[PDB]
Amino acid sequence: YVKTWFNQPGRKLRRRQARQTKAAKIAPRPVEAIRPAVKPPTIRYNMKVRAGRGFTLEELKAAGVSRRVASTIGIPVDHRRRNR
Amino acid sequence: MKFSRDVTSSRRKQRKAHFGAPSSVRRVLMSAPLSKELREQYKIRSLPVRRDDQITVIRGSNKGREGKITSVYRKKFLLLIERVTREKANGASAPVGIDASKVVITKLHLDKDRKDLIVRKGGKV
Amino acid sequence: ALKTFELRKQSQENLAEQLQELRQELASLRVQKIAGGSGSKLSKIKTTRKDIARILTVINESNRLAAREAYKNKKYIPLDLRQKKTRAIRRALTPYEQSRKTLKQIKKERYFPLRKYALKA
Amino acid sequence: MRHNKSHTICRRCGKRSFHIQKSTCACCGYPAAKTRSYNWGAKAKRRRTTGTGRMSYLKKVHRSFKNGFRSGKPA
Amino acid sequence: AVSEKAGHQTSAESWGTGRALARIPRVGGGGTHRSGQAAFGNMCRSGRMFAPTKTWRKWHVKVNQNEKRYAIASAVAASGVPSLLLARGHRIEEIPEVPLVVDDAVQSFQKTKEAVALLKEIKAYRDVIKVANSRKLRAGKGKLRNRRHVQRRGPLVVFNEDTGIVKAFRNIPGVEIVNVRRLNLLQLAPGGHLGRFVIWTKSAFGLL
Amino acid sequence: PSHKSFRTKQKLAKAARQNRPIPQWIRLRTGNTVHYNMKRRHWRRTKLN
RNA sequence: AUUUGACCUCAAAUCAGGUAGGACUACGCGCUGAACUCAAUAAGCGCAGGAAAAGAAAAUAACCAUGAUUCCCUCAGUAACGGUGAAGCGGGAAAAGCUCAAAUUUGAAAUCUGGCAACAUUUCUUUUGUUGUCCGAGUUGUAAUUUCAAGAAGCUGCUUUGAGUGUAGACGAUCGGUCUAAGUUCCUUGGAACAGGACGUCAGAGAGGGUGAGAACCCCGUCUUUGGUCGAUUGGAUAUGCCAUAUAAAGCGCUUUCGAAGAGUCGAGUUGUUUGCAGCUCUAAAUGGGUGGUCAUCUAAAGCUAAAUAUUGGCGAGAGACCGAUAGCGAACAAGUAGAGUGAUCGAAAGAUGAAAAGAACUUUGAAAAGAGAGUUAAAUAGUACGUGAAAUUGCUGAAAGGGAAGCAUUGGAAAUCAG
RNA sequence: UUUCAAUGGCCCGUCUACACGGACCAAGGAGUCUAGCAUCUAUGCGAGUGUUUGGGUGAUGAAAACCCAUCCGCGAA
RNA sequence: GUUUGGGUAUAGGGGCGAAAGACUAAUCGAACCAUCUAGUAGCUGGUUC
RNA sequence: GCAGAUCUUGGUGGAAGUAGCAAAUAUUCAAAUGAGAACUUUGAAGACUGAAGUGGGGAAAGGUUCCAUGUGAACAGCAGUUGGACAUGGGUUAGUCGAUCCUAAGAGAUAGGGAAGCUCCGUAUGAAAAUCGAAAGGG
RNA sequence: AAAACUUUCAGCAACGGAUCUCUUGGCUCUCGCAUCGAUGAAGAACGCAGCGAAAUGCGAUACGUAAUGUGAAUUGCAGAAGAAUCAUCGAAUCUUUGAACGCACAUUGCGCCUUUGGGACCAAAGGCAUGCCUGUUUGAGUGUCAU
Ligand SMILES: [Zn+2]
Repeated sequence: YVKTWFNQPGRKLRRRQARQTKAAKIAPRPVEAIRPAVKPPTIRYNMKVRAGRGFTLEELKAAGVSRRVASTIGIPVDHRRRNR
Repeated sequence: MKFSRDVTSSRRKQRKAHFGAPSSVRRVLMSAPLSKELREQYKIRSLPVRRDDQITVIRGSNKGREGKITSVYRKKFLLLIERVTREKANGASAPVGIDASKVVITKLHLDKDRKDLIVRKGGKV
Repeated sequence: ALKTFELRKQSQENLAEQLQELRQELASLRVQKIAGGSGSKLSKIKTTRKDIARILTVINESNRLAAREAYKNKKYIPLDLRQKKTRAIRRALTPYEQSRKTLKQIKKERYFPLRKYALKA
Repeated sequence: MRHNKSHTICRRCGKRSFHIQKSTCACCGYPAAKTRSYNWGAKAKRRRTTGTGRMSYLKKVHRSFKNGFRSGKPA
Repeated sequence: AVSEKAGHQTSAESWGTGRALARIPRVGGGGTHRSGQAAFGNMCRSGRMFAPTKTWRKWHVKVNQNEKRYAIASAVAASGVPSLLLARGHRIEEIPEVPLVVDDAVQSFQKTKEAVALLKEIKAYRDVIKVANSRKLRAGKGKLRNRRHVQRRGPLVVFNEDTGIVKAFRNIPGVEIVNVRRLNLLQLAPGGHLGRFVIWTKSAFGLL
Repeated sequence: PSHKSFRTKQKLAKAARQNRPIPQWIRLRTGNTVHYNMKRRHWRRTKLN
């Protein structure tokens, strides 16, 4: 059993068209949602900052936007993450 | 050079399509040009070949012969012209076939359908 | 041959009689072929066969439109009059019952629907 | 001395493979509801698979699908 | 690659030893022309070839980016030298200057007549005729395999902004048009031979 | 034998029609490679099975 | 006595209306499973789709903590086990969340299938519904609210609101209809110009194919085209009209409040399979239980869900530093065909006349087949047993040699031939 | 070129003299592709080095080419 | 000087056999068919200017 | 990139006009057809199978070989004017003959019970009630 | 010591089908799409044309009809003459079978129900499989009850 990569340019082109189709469909709004700033959970990468899945309820409430309307305006919500 | 992807450039596919085209497609393939007076009269460069059209041979051993068409023998991409025949061994007349693109149409067979074709193909009556 | 449209503007019995005389003629034409006939008769065999086929076609159409009129606006109709796309499409969920939602989801989509927003660069 | 028959013409598959005493076709397995097929017989599958016949309905479905399964009469 | 099942989908086992004949497997059965014939061998007719070609042969090859940029820079420098162009084969005997630079007024051309008029007026049209006259019928199975015709290479027009230059020049036989920011090695030094005749625009030359 | 079933007789009937010579006019058509019969059987030769 | 009516259970009907089978299987999910780690492979069995499966933690971690699933690079050939062989983190592709059971609407079963009658609507007289009425289901629980991220009940004063129905333009897309620039000008060769030379043209079109030889300009196409013109559909929004009924519902901050959470299931012992799963003995708990080294993190034993992902099958296409008729699929062809076997099955060979049959009139010899004259053609050194037509082998002619071998080498004569 | 005269000349391959293959001819026919490791050579950069897992551009064919980015691989103990 | 036609049953380290280690579709070193399989090679024979 | 692999496929040789041709005693004369007669047809003569046939019929099996007309490309280890070969046609008529009906040995649906399952047992069986099987049997 | 024979060389003619050229085929890669069936599928059988055996198409409306588009053919002959072996395809027909469904099928075997027609019999049309679900009707039960 071998897995060959002769469709790598084809996959790349298809993904770009899918992004293009997504942009055309939902053009009024950005094609990528807002993501929170989050620090990796290990001693090797705790010095960096990357994009987390979504914001928390405490952050949402402190900002003043409710968790119900946050999804509607495009703010992803993570119910698992907590601010320590 | 072609820039689309809906059309082909393979010799294999072009010949297969050409020799396997149905009668409706062979009608378009079996087109002939018009004479200078006809071209300046209808503003049409080329027209499909139809029976009972008055044509003149431009190339081949019958270069200069003129006559009407007795049949457009489509399944061999061939025309048959009055008096443009061959003497067989016994002496009978066997019609000599001429390709549709090697002749010139010097007089048309006008009906309502063909006039519609002329006005539709950017022409004037 | 008979034109299909003027075949349509006639009644059932006339098409029935035309069918009957066509079958007489076809039987006569075939016995000419067996006993030796001219090329006109041999070619006429095909065109008369097609003309009976036309009369069978128009008769069947008139019957089916008549049946559709009879069963118009009814819950249950014969399986021939029913649609036949595929067995899977027939068994699938209809758009109405795919769009059915609980009142909980109706309230959610009433009060917090997908909003229309944008970002200033 | 060879004037008896072990197999006869099968009703379902039309081959002379229907055994008489066992009353089961060696080719297609009739009277079993399921057609006899075995993955070690790749060539045996492709001799009797779909496409070796008329495929009359499947061609009908394919032309129908290519147009979205529309019904009725045009203008 | 050949079919991975090619040469295997028959039925043939070796007849054994002492048969007064070779021990290659032979197709069973009888009454047919194929029965008794050998199979499963590169020597055998209708048999699998030795080491059947596979699709995961190494078709593509990795080149260091710096090496690629080194080659492209050398190719441009080679194109800027008259003697290398003559060895390349470009008929540039009466070309006024190498490297050849033309104003930005040609980036907005619209007609092949205009492009051909420019080529004659700069006297680069000898190269175009050389390409046109060199069109021949390919020798070998190439024309069977969608490579019907072969010709030479003409001037390489390097532009900066496409406002009509690409379409106005693309139909002249041998003329190849490329943006300055995407200079391809295969077009700058085709065939591995340095020093193609290149016609620059002002904006492309300034952006070099 | 003289006690065949209908299905046997019908299979025999078309097997007798299959091994007939080809009309000449179909050969005389153009683009028609058919010039002989390669499904010609004989009773003394290969059995219908 | 016994007759009458209920409920429960179980039947029967060619009762009314529906549904399952079988086929394909490349990819997907399970059961089962060898032999020469082989291999959770092949075979066998069951079941789907356009993807399937998995999926919103009884998850990792020991960090400043990460946060559904899937896929890719990396971790890494590392940990681990005895050659097998991960995963966390990190970078990307894609992103979307949710639904039930467990609590009384008790001032009101507010719920739902079916029958009947209208009203409609349609990819559609073929589709999908609405209302009214009847019967039935249902209190052994159908609706609304709640799913732990919470939530309910009070309290509060701010904010929000349709599961609708026509008209018009624009914006896309599917299907097919239809539109396209310029030599066939001159001379030579030729059967044929599509070759060579001269004089010209078009090109957003010099890709490809056909035509009597190498055709941009003879024809089809090609560029224009991410378009003009036809029609029929629609998908979503904009403008505009009409119905709706809010005496309501929902979000947010507080609690003087309570916070229900899945059982022969977890778990333990034992046997079996590659921690995970199964058989069997036994069998739980409610700040309890699971997982990781008192702490940290999750909340199982109920369920749904696009996307990135796979795709030797099917349907369309576009290609190729592939093969060029003993090759390439077994099959360029009347190929799974002819044919072989009781059967499961096995399974070939075989492409090319010519531009056009113009497929050899007619005469002669011959029983005929044919031959010889002719005739068609540029060609019969193209006559179907047909492109070109090699070798082995054979016949004829010419030259030469030859007493149980023949072949070969060196030198030269003889004959033939070529050359400076 | 054929041939004659003189001289010489055992039938080739395989296998350890023998033996095994060889009637003749045409076509096909046998150290290939790939993963890792090692030596050497060449090219680029150099305490650095590696674009092609990915993203952007590429219209004239767009599976090419060009550009961009954090991990990460090896090395720097 | 019991044999036999047809129907039916018994199927693979099985069946069948007055037992020969015999028969089981011209095959019984172990029926036939197709896959695993291109199975295993210390061995033999070839391996091209 | 081939001289071999008891190589593969195809073609062709020397042996070689050589080995050899089938059992089943046996043919001869005349005439006709015909280009052509040891082999076709008629007559005459001589023989053979000798009712356990070289006879007349059927079952299994074959499938148009049946009959007429025509041909002599290919097949009939010679030949052929003949054929069972080739080409064109024609030909099988049932209330009473068979199948069809019944059942034997046997196979097996169903109600139930197993199996992870394709499916096995069960068919008179703990049910709210078969069928197939004989062109030699019965008719 | 000439012929014949054998062998070698060359020309020609045979045998054979190599080589060269071609190629509506194959192979490989990539892209797009999701569409079988009790409303009868895949498959099998038997038929259908003026002259057809195979291939293809189709089903007693049979090398097909309806509808839409094209616009003057098909072709080997004959033949007549909105044509055509044209394309598209939403309307129909679709024989015997096959999951195959009245019972069987090595059988053109054997039935039953409803209606109609013909001059008891025959013919024609429509029906009769299995399991399961929802409902309807009738029941069965010394099962539990109320009068
Ligand atoms: Zn069968």
